Parts: sequence; C-alpha cells; structure tokens
Amino acid sequence: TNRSTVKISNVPQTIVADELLRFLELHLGEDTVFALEIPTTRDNWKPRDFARVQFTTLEVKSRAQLLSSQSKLLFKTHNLRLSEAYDDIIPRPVDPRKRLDDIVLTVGFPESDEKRFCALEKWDGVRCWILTEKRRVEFWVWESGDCYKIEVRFEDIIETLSCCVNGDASEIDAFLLKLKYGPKVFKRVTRYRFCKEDFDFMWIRTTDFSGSKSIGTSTCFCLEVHNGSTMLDIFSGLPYYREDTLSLTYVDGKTFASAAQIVPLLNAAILGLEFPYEILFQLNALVHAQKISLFAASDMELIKILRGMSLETALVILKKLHQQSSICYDPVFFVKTQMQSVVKKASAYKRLTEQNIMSCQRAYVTPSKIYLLGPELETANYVVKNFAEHVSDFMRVTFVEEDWSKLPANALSVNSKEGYFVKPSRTNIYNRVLSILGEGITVGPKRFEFLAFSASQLRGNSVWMFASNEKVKAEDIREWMGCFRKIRSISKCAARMGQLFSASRQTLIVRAQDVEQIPDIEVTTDGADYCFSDGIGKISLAFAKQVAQKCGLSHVPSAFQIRYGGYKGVIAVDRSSFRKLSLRDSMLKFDSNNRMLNVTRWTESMPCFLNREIICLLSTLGIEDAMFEAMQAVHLSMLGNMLEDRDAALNVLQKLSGENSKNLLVKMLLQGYAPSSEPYLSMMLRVHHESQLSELKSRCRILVPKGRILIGCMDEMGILEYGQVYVRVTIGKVVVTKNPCLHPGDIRVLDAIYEVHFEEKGYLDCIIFPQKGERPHPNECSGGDLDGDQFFVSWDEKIIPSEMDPPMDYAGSRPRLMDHDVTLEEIHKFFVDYMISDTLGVISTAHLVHADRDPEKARSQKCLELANLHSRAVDFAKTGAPAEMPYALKPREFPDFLERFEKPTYISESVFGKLYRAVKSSLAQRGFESFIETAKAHRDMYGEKLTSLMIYYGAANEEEILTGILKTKEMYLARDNRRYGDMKDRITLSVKDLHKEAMGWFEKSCEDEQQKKKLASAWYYVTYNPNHRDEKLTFLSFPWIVGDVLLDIKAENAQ
Amino acid sequence: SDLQSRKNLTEEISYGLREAEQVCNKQQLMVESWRDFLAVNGEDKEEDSVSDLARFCYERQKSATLSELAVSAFKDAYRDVQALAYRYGDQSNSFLIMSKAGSKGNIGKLVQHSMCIGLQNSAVS
Ligand SMILES: [Mg+2]
Repeated sequence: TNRSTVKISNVPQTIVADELLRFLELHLGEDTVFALEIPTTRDNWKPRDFARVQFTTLEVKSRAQLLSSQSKLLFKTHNLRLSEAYDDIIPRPVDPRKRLDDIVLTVGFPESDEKRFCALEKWDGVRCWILTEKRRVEFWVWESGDCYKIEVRFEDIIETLSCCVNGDASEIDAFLLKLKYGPKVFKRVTRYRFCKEDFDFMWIRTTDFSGSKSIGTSTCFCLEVHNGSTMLDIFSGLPYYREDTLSLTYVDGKTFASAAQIVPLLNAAILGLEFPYEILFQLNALVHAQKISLFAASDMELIKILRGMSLETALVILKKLHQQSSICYDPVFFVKTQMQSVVKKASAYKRLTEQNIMSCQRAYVTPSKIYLLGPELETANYVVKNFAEHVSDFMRVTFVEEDWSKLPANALSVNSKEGYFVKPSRTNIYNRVLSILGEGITVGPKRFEFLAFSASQLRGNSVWMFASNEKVKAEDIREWMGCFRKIRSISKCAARMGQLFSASRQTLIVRAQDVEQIPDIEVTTDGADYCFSDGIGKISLAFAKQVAQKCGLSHVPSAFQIRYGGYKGVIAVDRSSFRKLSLRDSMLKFDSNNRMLNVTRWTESMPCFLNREIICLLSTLGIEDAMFEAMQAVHLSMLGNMLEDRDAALNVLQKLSGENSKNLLVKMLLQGYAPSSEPYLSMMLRVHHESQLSELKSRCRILVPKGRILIGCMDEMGILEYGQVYVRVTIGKVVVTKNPCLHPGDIRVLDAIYEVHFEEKGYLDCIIFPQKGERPHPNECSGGDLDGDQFFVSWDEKIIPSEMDPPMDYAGSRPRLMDHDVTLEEIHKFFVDYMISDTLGVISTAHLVHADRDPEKARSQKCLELANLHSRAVDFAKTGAPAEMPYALKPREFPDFLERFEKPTYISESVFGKLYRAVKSSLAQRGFESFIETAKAHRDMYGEKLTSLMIYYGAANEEEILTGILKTKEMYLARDNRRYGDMKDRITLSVKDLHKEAMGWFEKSCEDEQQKKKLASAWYYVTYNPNHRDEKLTFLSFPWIVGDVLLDIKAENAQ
Repeated sequence: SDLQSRKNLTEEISYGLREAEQVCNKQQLMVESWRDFLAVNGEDKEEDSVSDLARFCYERQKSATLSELAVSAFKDAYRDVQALAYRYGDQSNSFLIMSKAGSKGNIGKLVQHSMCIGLQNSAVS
C-alpha cells in the first residue's frame, strides 16, 4: 500500500548486517527480507545506532509491527521499536502481479493508418516495473552488458490501449501506451548490504543510447505481456485507459532512421532542393506536436500538391492544422477541403521597422529530442532591426528538461569521489549540449550557429542563433556590433556581447563630432573606492525636445536610459547646455564603433509597491505589526468593493499598472455605466477583482499611496550634502531603498527639503544624490549603481524606520582576467556552467523562511551568511565566482506561504503569518440598417481569427487572451514566473495587433462622422441582443475594437 | 563476547588503521611543491600520487620537517579509534571502572591491551 521500508529504532553497534538478518528470518518466515542497510558515519568501520530494512510484502510488515508493539522482539539484549520512515532504498513495487520479469518491448512513431504503426527497433526482453506510489513506470533494458533505465511518468501518458498480435478472437497480447513529451533515459554506471540481485549502481542521466537516436522519434511505447488477460485490473491506475480493442500490423519503417543528434527532423533529402524554408519549418513544427505522424509528413503526394500551389495559399493550410485538437489520421482530408474553401475568402517586414513587431522562431531542446513551435509576435530588437532581410534567420534555442522544466544540477556534472578530493564528473548530456553549441541545429537547407546571449537570458537559459548566410555571418554582425577582443575575462565579455539585444527603439543617428568628455567625481575614503558619477550624462534641451517628439511622449523626459553604441547609462537634463552627447568616464564597455540612440525606458511615474524582503526587513528595526494589517484591510475593502461599486472599481484600476491615463476599460467607466449592466465589463472586471488577490496571496503587493517610482539622477553643480530630493507629484521623512536588499544595514531614511532654486531645473520623478563628503547613498544601499533603475520612496507617517546601521563591505572579488584571448570555446563552457552551481532564488528563499522561524530577525549568525552570499549569487554575470550554497543552513521545513508539499508545513507565527491568516479568512465570504451586412461579414472574420489566438495558447473562455492572465496553468508555467511574464507580454502584443488590424478594417468601412458614430450601434446590436446567437460562441470583445466612438452614443442619447 | 564480536572488532580495527593512513597521506600534500595539485584543474600525473603507497611511507622517514604533521594527524584520527572501547565490552569491566574514575591509567592504556598499540615515533635515530 504505502511502503515496505521499516526503520529499526536502536540495533546494537557491535552487529553486522549478516547477523541481524539471521534474527529477522527467525521470528518471521524464511527469505522474507529484500534488502537491509545500516548507515555508517565513517566509510566502512563505524555503524550508527539505527538501521533500515525492507520486507517483501505488506503482511510481513504488519506482523513485524504487531510483534514490535508488544515489546517481544529482543535482539542481543536490546529491544527494537519498529517505526515507519519513508525512505524507499529500492524503488520496487511490492506486488507479485505488478513486477514483470520478461516482456518484449518495441518503440516507434504512431500510425499514419488506423491500426498500422511502424517500429524502428525492438528489444528482446525488458523488466517492466509499474510503480503506483511514485507515479512512474520504469523500463530496465539490457544492452551489451550495460543496464539502462527508461522512466515514463504518469503526466506524459495521454492514452492507453490494448492491442492484438496473434489474431485470435478477443485475445489480449499487447498494449499501446501513448506519449507526448518523452521519457528520461538513465544509465547504470558503477558488509552492511544484503541486496540479493545486481545492485550498488548509480543511476545518473545520459543521452540517447538506442542505436542512433531511436527513442526521441517514437513518443509511443508498446508493451506485449504474455499473460495479458489477467492483469487488466492493474492497468486502470494508468491515466486515460481507453476501453477499445485495437488491431495491430507490423510495418518496417527503417527509411525514417536518421544519424544526426537533432531528432525528429523531416528527412527532406530525397525531395530535392527546390523547397521553401517557410513550409518545411511549419511542417517540422507540426510533427513535434502530436498532430501529424511521420509517414504522412514524408508522403510524396502531399508535398506534390503543396508545391503545385502558391505560397500564400500554402501557409494558410499549415496554420489551420493547429485548429484540430486530436491527431488527424487522414492528412489529405484536411487539405482537399481547405484548398476548395480558400478560393472563396507584405506585413512580415512592414511590422519590423515601424512598430517593432517581429515574427521570430523559438525552439525547445529536450535531452532526447527537440521541439519547434512557430512564429510568434514579440518586441523587436535593435540587433534584428537593421537586418530586415534576415528575419527568417534568427532563432531562439532554449535548453530545458524533457518535461519542459529547468535543468537541475543532477543531470549535469554529478558528484563522484575520486581519490582524496571530490570532483564533478561530466555526463553525456553535458557533451551533447556542448556539441550542439559548437555545431548547431541543421534544419532545412541551412544550419544555425551561436550568436550571443544577454544578461537576462542566462536565467531561463536561451541562445540567440543565426543561420550564417553567404551575405552576413555569425561573426560579421558581431564585428558590426563592436570589438570584444580587449576584454580578457570571459564572464564580462559574455555580458558585453549581448548588451545590444535588449528591447529598444532607434530615433536619430548621432555622429562623433558632438562628443565632449566629462571627468569623474570620486568620494572615496579609507581605501574603499566609490563613484558619485557612474553613468551620468548631459544632453541639450533642443535635441531632448526632438527625441521626445520622435519617441512619442507628451512632456520632456527628465532622465532616460540610453545605449549610444557601446555606452550604457542614464542622461540628466540641465538648462545651460551646448552639446548633445556628453558621457562620463565610467561609460566605456567596448569599442563604440556603432552609432545608435537606443532607449529602453523614459521618465514616467509608477506608484510604489512593496516587496516581501521590505516587510521582512522593516519588522526587525523597531516596527511591530500595527500598520501592515490596517493597510491590508483598507486594501481588501477596496478590492472587495470594486466588484459591486463603480467608484471603487475606478479607484484601484487607476492606481494599478496598465491604465496610465489611457485604456479601453477606463474610458468605458468614464461615462458612468454600471459594472454589472452589460455582460462585457462585468467579466472584464471579474478577473481584475481576483488578479490583485492572487498577487496578495502569492506575493505581498501592498499598495502604498505615498511615494513614486523614480529613476536615479545627479546634479553637476552640487549644493545638497546628505539631503533628499525635492520631489514632484502630479514634506520629508522619506525612506530610500532598492530591490535587492538582504542586509539590515542598507536601510536609509532621509528628509526632503523645499528648495526655491530647483523649480528652474525641472526634476520630475528624479532623485538627486550628493556627490561629496562620505560614502554616497545608492552605492551603499544594496549595491545599486547610478544607472537607470527603480527606486522606492515613501513620505508616509506609518513606518519611519529610525534605526540606521553602517553596512558591510560591498567590494567584490578580483576579476578573473585570462591570459590569452577569447576563442569562442570558453563562452559555451561558461554558459553551460550557469545551469549548475547557480543558487539565486534558493538563497533568498532559504533566507525568507529563516527569519520567521528564529528570533532576532536578520541579525543571527545564520541569517548573515545568506545575505553575504547573496552579493556573490547575483554578481555571476560580472565576476565568474560561484554562489556555493552550503549545507546545514536549509531549515528542512517550509511555512504556509509558499505551500510546498515536500517539506512538512509548520504553523507560522510572524508578521507574515497574521498577514496571510487575515486574507485566508476572506476567500469563503464571496446607420441602423446600412451596417447590418458589413457587421455580419466582419463578426465571423473577427471570431475565426480570434480562435487562432484562443486555442493556440490554452485560453479558458474569452478572458485569458484579452487580459493576458491564465486561469488554468500548466506544468512548465506554474513555477517559472519569469517565462510567464514574457508569455503575458506576447499575448497582449498579439491582441493589440489584432485590435490594430480591426482599426485598420474600420478605416476602410466609413467615410462620414455620422457613419463612424452609427457603426458602433450596429456592432453593439450584433453582439449584445440575444436574437443573434449563432451556433458558435459570441465573444464580448466586438464593441471594444472601436470603443472610442461607442461612448459618443451614450453621450448623445443623454441630451 | 563469546563469538563473532572479537571478529567484528578485528575487522573494524583493520579498517580504522587503514583510514588513519589515508588521513596522514592527505596531510603530506600540504607541501609547497604540491601547490599545482591542489588547484581546480585537471591533471595527468594525479594517479602517480595516489597509487604510490610505499613512497609516501618512505618520505615520512627522511627529511623530518613534514613528519610533525604526520604524527599529529594520526593522533587526531586515532581519537575515533580509541572510542571503540565503549561500544564493546560491558560496563562492569574492571578496566573501564579504573579508567573512568581516573585511578590508574586512562583509555590509552586499554586499547593497547585489547585492540592495537598504535604508532611508534622516537626522537632521532
Ligand atoms: Mg542601478
């Protein structure tokens, strides 16, 4: 049932395992012990007090526990108290009917016909182990003296059938198991034990071993047990057991056997060279998803009818194949109707250079196969924008688990003792990732090479790739980006090579005759170097007013981050200016040969939020739990009143991000409509009511009205010394902190002053710091530099932390300058070295759960080591030094905030415990006739186009593609919020592009302003009145694409 | 005890006197000529420093400047070997009564009677 491992309480220490088993086989039956293990503190001569033993069945355990409950098991004058301990020293199911010992196993891709599937190779006898407690099914395959393990868990199993091999009436011989992702292939690489089999193995991960990549192309397992008809009751535990009798026909399919390392590729080697790449890319992407089988992908007649028909009419047959949810077994049936229905009913390069909407190719690399997705809308980059012809050559290559998760430190560089000191032993998956980084993915007529990776792509490992064509190559674009031969350290060079890959826009090319040098200002003392001027520039007012009108803002930006070729930093704006580009001394990164004006963030004011480290740090400075519960109560009252009231709905929507004085749902509530009258804004605000509660139950996200998110700045003259900034809100007692705060010393409270001269400078949400005297403010506050970043201020009368502390040394280690130059091989060996020995969220997680469990928060000897290691765990991209997360610091238990079911959840009692228990008791409380034909022709054209965004990503009904938040999450998205934040960006970009296409359709449908006002009445009538409910669904987004002119009907009908 | 408990003690002494040798062999790699071996880098002559067991014993005799850390390492690895006199033997043993009370002798004058004498080093020969 549960387990068979029973931990003995206290066996005597002068006893070997060949003596305790002779006693255990005396009171119980003979040969009833599977294996016994005694832990040793030393290597082989010091046993511990307790020991473990695993019985064969459940009745022996239930008898040995009843014998030990009466204190009748006396061994060497020492009583034994048998207790339960979930260890599972041998992962074997305790059942005589679930332990198969001889079964023929074959692999192969699913069928192109109904019941005729092909097979690549067949193993002559495996050991099938069906576990139930651990949801996995093992396959022990023997080949050439080596032992291999194939683990198939229950999550990838989508269907389970029964097959027939012999051909008799209603006989059970074989079973067909379907898969969609793939298994994990292990490999058995090599006085107190009684394992009576082949054991003492180490199950480390490895690459594919079945010939030449015969596992990743199958995604389907076939099991043929000789008994069959008796074990039909134990196969009901397998998920989605289909009650059907399936036939079988063995077809040889050795044509599709490949020899490369990237599988399954479409083998277009006999089709010739006259094939378009855009068709082969979609035909390769539709194979990895379980839609089209492998024999149908290599059919001659389908390629013949695809090539005898135009390209724009060929892509529409391939993008419509994602509409089918099940596996379409008849491939020509979906094409012969589509080619007859397409005849009744440019922007690829026009969206790159104007509004920066690119169509890039993404790919996931599992340890056994590859997974291509297709084109997706994303913010374009400056590195892509200049090469508008090679947009089909860029490709993102991610390296994930077979279950699409993050690669752990157990698959790469498993630890093994060799001699005196231990050393990490590299596995085959490491040499496979290094080989695919050296050579690349060769799909279609072209290949792919390594290009670069940014500092935000190391976490969530991805690789930008280029095709290296005859015009430009992988080295030509990097030579165009600058020169990276001067930087000898590989860790800084890898970050400098991809610093031009961020999302940015170009405005105006600036030459080199308008460059004026600016000296550096040092405030260093006692041998510790500081820099008040760290990436601070000055710009003329006329070119600032020019770039403000070019970028498209209302007012002039007071400070904005910029990338002038190799430069990086923020620019301040003064009044007496004579030049445009005036950079400081701490701005050079490499040879700035390229001339661009890439900006990434302008000057705008966001409301201040809270972080959980902020609440964890303010609770140990002299502040009790007094105002946090009051702020959470006045937050929860407005969030519970926004679903009923209108002003309460408009108050929180204007304060949260996404409605900065211009939105679709804001102008709808401006007229005075009811939040529950129409069925569109009600379901729009229904998910907005629960979004902030989901951000309150996972994160903190406490709304603070006093403060403004502002960018750092610095004044060139200098009058203030140790003073705050005169802020501008559309005073005193301000608290200045950045985000990566772990030490209790970097808390900083200031006092704002009213200056009669700062009104001429015009500093709008720009904090000014002093530049003389002692150590500066932001360089000692969590190590924040003076570049463009976020800052959190509060001129509130709630917290006011009046307890300062000088922080520790924020200086880093020595940089690892190499002797020779970088020859492109030490970059891959550094990139794969980020998947292992990188504990960034682990240190912050182990520090957040350590302050609530121990008194004197952020001041003990254990809470300081994690805060010291967090300075090195975040600086991996600058200096190549590992985090080296030590032992004896994890508390082996988690509180009730993160809710991980592995560790035991103890009852928390802290500032966050009352912050969680207060919310947790509140979840159970709660042209009227001339536009009919055009609307009837446009409604289906909007609806069937919106289905392509509906069913491609997994939306629920209508709101998961409109609002961007997902209702039902997945396996690879419930824990990786960093990828979810980019997924919700590209959902919003795609629905914004569809709204822009609807606005473009609007311009070709009206010529009069009365017609522009009367089109909205008809477009409201087609989707609001119940007399036009068709067989398909009617989405509540039709009067919101032209919703600006729809409010004038309600403003005209009032008068 | 009567049977097999002396054999377990012998098989544990023979394994605790073979680990205290590998402990002392590790301490002789703290010589400034071995600074290239203790770095984080792959080496080719690393098998010549782990296979030669008679050479590391021969180096402990002559050049008595690393033989002061080969005695103190055995004297620290023998503390886990002298602690075997409490798991073995009853509490009514007449040696453990006079050793725990501090009357005559200690735990060092019992492991030489029962398990093993230990190490032998002189001043100069
Ligand atoms: Mg900064």
